[PDB]
Amino acid sequence: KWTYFGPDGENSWSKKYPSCGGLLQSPIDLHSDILQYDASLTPLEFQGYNLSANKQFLLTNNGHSVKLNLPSDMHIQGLQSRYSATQLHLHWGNPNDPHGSEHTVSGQHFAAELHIVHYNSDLYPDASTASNKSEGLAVLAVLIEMGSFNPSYDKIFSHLQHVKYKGQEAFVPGFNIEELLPERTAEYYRYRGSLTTPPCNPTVLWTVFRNPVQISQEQLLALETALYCTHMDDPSPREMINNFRQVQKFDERLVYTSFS
Amino acid sequence: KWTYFGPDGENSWSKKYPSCGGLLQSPIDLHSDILQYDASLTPLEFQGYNLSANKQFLLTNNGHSVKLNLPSDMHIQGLQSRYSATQLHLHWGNPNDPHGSEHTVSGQHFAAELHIVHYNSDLYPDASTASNKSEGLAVLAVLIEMGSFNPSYDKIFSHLQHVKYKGQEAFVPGFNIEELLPERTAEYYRYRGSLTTPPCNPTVLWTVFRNPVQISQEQLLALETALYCTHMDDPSPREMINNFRQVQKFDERLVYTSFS
Ligand SMILES: COC(=O)CCCNC(=O)c1cc(S(N)(=O)=O)c(Cl)cc1SC1CCCCC1
Ligand SMILES: COC(=O)CCCNC(=O)c1cc(S(N)(=O)=O)c(Cl)cc1SC1CCCCC1
Ligand SMILES: [Zn+2]
Ligand SMILES: [Zn+2]
Repeated sequence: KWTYFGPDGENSWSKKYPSCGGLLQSPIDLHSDILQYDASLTPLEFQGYNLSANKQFLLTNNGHSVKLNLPSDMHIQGLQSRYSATQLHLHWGNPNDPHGSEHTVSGQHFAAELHIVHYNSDLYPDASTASNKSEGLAVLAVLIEMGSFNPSYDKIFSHLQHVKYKGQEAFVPGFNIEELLPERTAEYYRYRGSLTTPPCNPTVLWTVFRNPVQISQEQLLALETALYCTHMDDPSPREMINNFRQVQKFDERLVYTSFS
Repeated sequence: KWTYFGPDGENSWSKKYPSCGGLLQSPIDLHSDILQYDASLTPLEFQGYNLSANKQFLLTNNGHSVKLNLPSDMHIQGLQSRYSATQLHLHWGNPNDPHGSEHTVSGQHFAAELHIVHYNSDLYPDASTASNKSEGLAVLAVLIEMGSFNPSYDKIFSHLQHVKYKGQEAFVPGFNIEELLPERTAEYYRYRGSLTTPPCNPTVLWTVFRNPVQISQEQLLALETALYCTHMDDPSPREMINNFRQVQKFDERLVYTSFS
């Protein structure tokens, strides 16, 4: 149906998913010429992010990414509407070219990128209904670079063995999702954009934190090598690598920054 | 019909031009992880590039770029077949964002890009026939940065006001096309890719010179303000700006370098 490689790749998404060729597409290059300081961009509060260690949360390989389901009582405070969590997932490159972030900064890819997807729960009953509606979604984006081992990211990565193939599922004990966020979360880029995957609805309020997090070389290699896009019994297995969209044109538009 | 902006822009080309969603697409980002030095990449020789100043060559606005028709006596010596010139054209950005090269280097756009299109004249009777055939085309790409006034590029730019609208044609006296090339032409990037416009046939042997040339801010502003994608009488005129494709996924390709 859709892929990041070959005939069903990103240049063909618009055939079945017309919004992928429409307005307000993400991701984009965040570069000095288009940044504008906005003193109105106050710090977000992360509420209910400390997930009950007594709850288990579904981890899925959906053939596009690895996705952790999140509970709706987890939310962002600070925007006009409350935005409630639905899921998080990641984007990455491959061991030969370990630069698979979606957003770039001054033309540079980061190793990987985490998305924590939220929906406008003040206006909409669920993320599906919100996804194609005004003010529907808000995503927190964390840029990931290689560095020190990260025990918080290992709370997800330690389970990748159990979701190797498309359709496979595992359970993750609740942990503090705020541990996945970088230093100085008050420092971020903000713009109106889209889902970076089909159906590419232009309904996302993007918050890209200024500061990256670090995971070890072994953690990054595990993420790049652990998963397949294909079902376990597929006779032509496809490694899940390079699951990021190319940057989109962004002309006559600003990205607002919470930092000078 | 196709454009670089809005509904008929590059994310939609594959709807009408299936190769635009196929493999081996251009342009690409030239970055260290995908470069490989290849000592077999010997210097190209540019034969019959010194066009007589007493002859004249047809400049055309084709609604996508400004193109100069070249004589088939003009050719590249050094490849495994003779490649004869057919045309040169450019890609550029806009007055407020003069960063419209197609290829990028470590994620940075240059101001503009020159393409000198050649076809395999050993095998094919013309460029159109060569264009959908194995080994059919060879393009020389020159990266253009904002710098000093360039008298050689001005031999083209001085005629822009005669080809303002789609379908307009003007004659340019011959000059030495080698003057459009940079210093140290022996140093280049080489890879297999495609037309960067529809129909995006994956039939181009790319040579991108390592070193950029300079043209002035005033030359870029002329190029960025002179031309229209539309006919002179079109009631919905469209400025010919930002006529570059976004960089493409590598699809496991390497880029070979003639320089270590
Ligand atoms: C058939 O496959 C799909 O439509 C979506 C699959 C993968 N996409 C997501 O998981 C996804 C990604 C983003 S991103 N990369 O922009 O942060 C976002 Cl914002 C949302 C979703 S899932 C969303 C899709 C529409 C219905 C609600 C759930
Ligand atoms: C839908 O087709 C067109 O009208 C093409 C118009 C613009 N494209 C080109 O002129 C063109 C561009 C490149 S690039 N930007 O990759 O260097 C190349 Cl390699 C070839 C062509 S035109 C093609 C036409 C067939 C004979 C000559 C080559
Ligand atoms: Zn995402
Ligand atoms: Zn071109």
